[PDB]
Amino acid sequence: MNTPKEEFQDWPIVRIAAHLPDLIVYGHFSPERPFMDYFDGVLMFVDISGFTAMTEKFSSAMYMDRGAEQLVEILNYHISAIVEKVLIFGGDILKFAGDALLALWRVERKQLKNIITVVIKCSLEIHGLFLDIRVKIGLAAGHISMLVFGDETHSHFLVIGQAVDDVRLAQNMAQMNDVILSPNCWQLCDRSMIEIESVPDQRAVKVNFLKPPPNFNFDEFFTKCTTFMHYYPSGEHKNLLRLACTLKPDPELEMSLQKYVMESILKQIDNKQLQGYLSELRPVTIVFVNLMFEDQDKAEEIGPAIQDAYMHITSVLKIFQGQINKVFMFDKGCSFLCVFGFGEKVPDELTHALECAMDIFDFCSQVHKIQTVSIGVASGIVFCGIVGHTVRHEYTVIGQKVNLAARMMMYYPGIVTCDSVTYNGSNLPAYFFKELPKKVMKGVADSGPLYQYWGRTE
Amino acid sequence: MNTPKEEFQDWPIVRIAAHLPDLIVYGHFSPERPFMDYFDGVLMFVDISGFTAMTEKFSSAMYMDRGAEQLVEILNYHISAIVEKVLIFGGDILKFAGDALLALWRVERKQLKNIITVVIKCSLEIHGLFLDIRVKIGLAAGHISMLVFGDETHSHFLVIGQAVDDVRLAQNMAQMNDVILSPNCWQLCDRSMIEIESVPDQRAVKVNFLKPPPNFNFDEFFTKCTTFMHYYPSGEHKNLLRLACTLKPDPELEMSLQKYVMESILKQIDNKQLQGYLSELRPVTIVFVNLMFEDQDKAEEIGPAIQDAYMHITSVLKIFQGQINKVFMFDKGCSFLCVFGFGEKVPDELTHALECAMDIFDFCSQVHKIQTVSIGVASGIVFCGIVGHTVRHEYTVIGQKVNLAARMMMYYPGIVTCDSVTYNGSNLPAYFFKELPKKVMKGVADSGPLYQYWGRTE
Amino acid sequence: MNTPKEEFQDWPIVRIAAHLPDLIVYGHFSPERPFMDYFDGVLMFVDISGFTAMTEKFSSAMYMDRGAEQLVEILNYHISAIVEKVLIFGGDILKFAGDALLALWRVERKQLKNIITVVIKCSLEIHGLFLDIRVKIGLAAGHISMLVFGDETHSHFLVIGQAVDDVRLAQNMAQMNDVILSPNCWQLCDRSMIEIESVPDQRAVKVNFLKPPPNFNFDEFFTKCTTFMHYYPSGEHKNLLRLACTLKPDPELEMSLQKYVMESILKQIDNKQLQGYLSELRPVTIVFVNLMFEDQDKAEEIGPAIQDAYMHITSVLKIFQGQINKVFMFDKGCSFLCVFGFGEKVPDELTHALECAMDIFDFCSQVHKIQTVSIGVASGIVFCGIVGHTVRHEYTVIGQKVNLAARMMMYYPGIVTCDSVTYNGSNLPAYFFKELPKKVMKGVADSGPLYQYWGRTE
Ligand SMILES: Nc1ncnc2c1ncn2[C@@H]1O[C@H](COP(=O)(O)OP(=O)(O)OP(=O)(O)O)[C@@H](O)[C@H]1O
Ligand SMILES: Nc1ncnc2c1ncn2[C@@H]1O[C@H](COP(=O)(O)OP(=O)(O)OP(=O)(O)O)[C@@H](O)[C@H]1O
Ligand SMILES: Nc1ncnc2c1ncn2[C@@H]1O[C@H](COP(=O)(O)OP(=O)(O)OP(=O)(O)O)[C@@H](O)[C@H]1O
Ligand code: NA
Ligand code: NA
Ligand code: NA
Repeated sequence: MNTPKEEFQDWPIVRIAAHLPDLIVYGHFSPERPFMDYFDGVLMFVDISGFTAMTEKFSSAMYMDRGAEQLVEILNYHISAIVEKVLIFGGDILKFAGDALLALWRVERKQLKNIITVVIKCSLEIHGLFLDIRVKIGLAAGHISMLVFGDETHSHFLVIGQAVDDVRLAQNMAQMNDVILSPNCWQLCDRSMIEIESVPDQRAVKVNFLKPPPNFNFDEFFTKCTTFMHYYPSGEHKNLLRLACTLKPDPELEMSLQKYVMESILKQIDNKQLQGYLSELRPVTIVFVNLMFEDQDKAEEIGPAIQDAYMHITSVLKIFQGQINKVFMFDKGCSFLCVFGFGEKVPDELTHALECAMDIFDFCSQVHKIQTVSIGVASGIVFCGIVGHTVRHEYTVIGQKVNLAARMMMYYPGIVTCDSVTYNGSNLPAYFFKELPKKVMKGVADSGPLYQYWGRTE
Repeated sequence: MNTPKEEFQDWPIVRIAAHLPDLIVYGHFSPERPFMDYFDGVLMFVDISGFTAMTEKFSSAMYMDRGAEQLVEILNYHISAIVEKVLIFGGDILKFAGDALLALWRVERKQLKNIITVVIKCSLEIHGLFLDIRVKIGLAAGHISMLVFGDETHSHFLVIGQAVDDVRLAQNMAQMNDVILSPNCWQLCDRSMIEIESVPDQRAVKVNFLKPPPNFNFDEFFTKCTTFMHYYPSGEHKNLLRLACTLKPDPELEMSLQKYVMESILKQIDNKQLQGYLSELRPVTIVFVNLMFEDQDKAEEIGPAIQDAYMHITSVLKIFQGQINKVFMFDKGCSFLCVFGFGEKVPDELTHALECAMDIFDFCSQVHKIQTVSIGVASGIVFCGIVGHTVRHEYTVIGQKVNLAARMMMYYPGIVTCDSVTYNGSNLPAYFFKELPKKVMKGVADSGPLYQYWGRTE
Repeated sequence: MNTPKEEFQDWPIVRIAAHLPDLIVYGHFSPERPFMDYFDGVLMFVDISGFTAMTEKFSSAMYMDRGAEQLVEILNYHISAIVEKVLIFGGDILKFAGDALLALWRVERKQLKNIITVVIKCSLEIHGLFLDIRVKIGLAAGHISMLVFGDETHSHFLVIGQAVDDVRLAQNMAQMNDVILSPNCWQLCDRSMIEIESVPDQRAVKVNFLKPPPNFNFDEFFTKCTTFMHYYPSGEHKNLLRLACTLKPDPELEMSLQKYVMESILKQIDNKQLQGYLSELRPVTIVFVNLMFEDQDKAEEIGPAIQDAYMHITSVLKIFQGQINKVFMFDKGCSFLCVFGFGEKVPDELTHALECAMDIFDFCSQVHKIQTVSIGVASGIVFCGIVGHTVRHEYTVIGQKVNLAARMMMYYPGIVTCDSVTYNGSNLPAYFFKELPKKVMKGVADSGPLYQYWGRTE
């Protein structure tokens, strides 16, 4: 009787699960919203510095209208290699945001110290790897909360809390090529093996090297650590990067997981649209919404506020034809990265983006526990596409206007701002705006004039 | 000198042969029509009970317009596993009809007894495997005839005879989860190994278990049986589910095989249309045509009659824009499962379906050796797509209206009937119909009012 | 720590490199135009005789509108097998032209003799392999020059010189199934091992067999020869047909290589169009342009002339909507195989083809060092598609009109000619043409009337 080879089965549910972390794929939690859970772990935020500049260059004539194709290829070649190290070292990639990603090693509190060594080692191999591209890495460890918010057809998750704030702060300090530990990570780690230098005006520290003791064998130490890793591929499946590669059809699980993934991606998953059409350099409008709270580490406070704000944001995006591309905590606040055009006639798309932004601003300002709303609106050519590895990848955007909109909303809090492309392009009369003082902004060479969107009445 | 790996070659001819059994792929018989051949073998009819109800449910809002995608995924996951057992145990899958299939072990008469043991063992492993889904299995054995009918561009085949009637009868008796043997199968089998219980008002029997004797080794017994299996993958190709996976381009063979496969499937095979678009839940009209004969086990009588009727059916389907989806023998008659919309404006599609049905009814009623024509017309949302395994799969339909149309044509013989969706929707005046008595029908909870299509004149 | 399998990565750059030889992929030469380089090697020109006739037949009704699909399948099945032998024996396939190809073993001068034995052995295995299809093979050896010409967005290469003329001459002598050596190849080869017969009125010779001496082991001899093969897959990559399968993203290299490949192919590479649509039997107009030089073996003379002519050809093809499909040296001249329709309204496409041909004729006639321009214009159904192996394939055309246009331009030099389909179809008045004497042409049974395109004025 033959025992013929069974082919890898690339079911829709498996393709869907490439877009999500094990935290959701295997999570099985309540479908109620907001939902909150609490755990501990180590976080790694990995940033490839330089793709934003490359993005601009790939619009140039030398790329012969294949810029988006070339950009995504060279980006995924590099990011793929990082994704593989993360996964082989046992991490769960939570999200991609442009040319960066955030990973988690969720473990019981006693195991944090050892896993910190695993993550440090991972970081240093990543730092080793391989355009003018640098990698910066921030690490944090401690208490983490997860929030899941949404409606009956869409779900979104976030991690929240001091370790999440720390991992942002750490990454923002890294010089090109640093690996930075949050103060708490440094406090919890195996200091006898981890050799650091100090950081100016900071309690965070920079890793110089690992100095294992005489009897230390990394392979055996890792093996012990894998006792605590619920989904580490093993035994018959030890040749796989993710357990989620073995998921089987299950209509209930697929119904739940598809709610996290945008419809145009589901269309490609279902082989109803060609792959190529989602990788593009297209003119869009970014609307970057920031919500600040009295206490942004307290899920049970902020969770309902985020859900409330989400319910309105989504109804208003539907009307003005925008989408939520990504949601994450900044150091300061919960941020919604929304996109218009991914389109109407262009004075109209611009105008809608602005009216949508004002409406979200007015509504969210009144939501209980939201301290401040800030929104930045910027327009230009940005890269849109699927970034990552075959087994773990996400739709995302990269571009100078994405970063500019983020910087605006942070440096001009409490108001709606827009750049001159948006100002000049909109259908709206000039006295709906106020020309603003030029601020010097981290990461930004020249914004051109910035404006506040004051709105219809005085 | 390198000996580099030669990749699997997924030539068009191999993709075509996934849609057909070895009985045709390797058959090489005359292109004349009707063509008839005679042999012996064992038949297995496997039915997954429950997908028809799931189909209805997958239209519901919770599936978020991905019902067809989810339906086909969960269906193929299960059916694939059945297909693999059939093939590993040496069977040839002849056809898929919705969530059921029919398989054949063609062998010389002396080998029937032993192969019956193979098929029984296969059935019991299938029954073992793994929604509210049950599998029922009927088995028959004996003389089988094959008919091939068609025109210069299209070919269709059928198996005919007492073993084919028996396998239908057997399957219809199975309770959820039974494996039933036809009387003749029971008569021919190795009764010393096969432990059965009786079936009420029936000579067919139900299998309880295998009870092999002391010296029996299934692996060695199977190996002996494979001497008689012309196309069992072996030697260099023992890791393949089908020999047809190794077929090589051959324009003559491809010309002959493509005639069995519908044009929209050939378009997908040739990479001229996206895969996804053939899996759909779409409103269609089913026209289920049943031809009854004086003697439906006699190929040389019925073969010309079927060909004659086919020639007219196909010319009329062309005019009214329908297609033949599947042809099979019922216990009572040869049945053509035709589909409209897989479309025109809807009072028109409905009207055409009805006029086409009357025309086929009038013509076929006069074909020599056709005793009765019955036709059921039902309209609604049905699943359309490719069902099966990668190596063996077919386009088919599943839905409550498909089954209702089959039940109508059987419970209201000698006339054309339609359901109320078709009645109410058609462009035709009411006195073209007669409202019928409500019959209680096996498998059907509520038809709603049924009608006879009386036609234009009184 | 797992070491999971890394999948083959089918990056865009790798897909691009399937369309090009190692001579370009690994060439890294100046982007200036013309560019010329000089080397030595052995050439093999392999022609599958008979596909041109099959092409016509595959338009017939028996192929049921799947002629193009069936043609490309049966062609690639055969050509693939030839490509694999070439590559395993260490050759670099330079180009495909219809059902023929040209391969190169570039080596230092001392190694020519031994490599000639490798190529002969390759030829004889190819000749062994496997419709009414015959293979003919011509071999040459000696000095070869390479020219790269083009503009800022498009690049084309050619090989030039006496060994290139010889390999054309050799192939044209081969009887169905011969392997022919150029005089110089015969002169340079290991005559003690190579058993030949003479060719009438020719110094070229025909191979009968290899007669290795007593101690000769082909495997060990080949192994020695591979010392001189820069890109022979080896060590970890010895299971690969080409080193180019391991190419990594590199935006600069991709920018350079994509310039050789047509835009519609890049669109398919980038998954923005279905594969199937490039394989077709479509009515086109072939414009076959031949440029003759005083000395066609002298790259430094002809290189600038070709570049000059290219610059004008391409600007005129843009205006009249044609494309350059392939460029090669004939025995007599540099030939540009251009195609219109791969379309406008048909009296217009025909008319444009003709006006484009006259314009190219007028311009190129005045280019310094171009002795004669001849152009043949023929219209009909021709096969268009990607021919070759997965790892090495090219877009090309095959058909009786392609060959007729080539024969016209050779048998009617110094003028523009067209066939009667083009004549009768064009929008142009009859006195723009001259009816020509019927010449008997090698390869052509019946042209129908031929015409010179005299042009607008007398
Ligand atoms: N989806 C996204 N794609 C791209 N950028 C984003 C995205 N989401 C947020 N950003 C913002 O872009 C900024 C990038 O940080 P920074 O300006 O220091 O550049 P970088 O990360 O070193 O270089 P590059 O921008 O080339 O990656 C972050 O502050 C972040 O808030
Ligand atoms: N291509 C087809 N797709 C679906 N049903 C079909 C098809 N062809 C025929 N049928 C009819 O549907 C009927 C199914 O049998 P029955 O009503 O007992 O339901 P079942 O098979 O147990 O459950 P389910 O209908 O969910 O599979 C058969 O009588 C058969 O004649
Ligand atoms: N891209 C091309 N596709 C098809 N034919 C071409 C192409 N380019 C040139 N040709 C011409 O077609 C001719 C083929 O040679 P010939 O007429 O002797 O037929 P053959 O090669 O034996 O048979 P077949 O034409 O069936 O392959 C060559 O002279 C060549 O110049
Ligand atoms: Na970044
Ligand atoms: Na069924
Ligand atoms: Na040829």
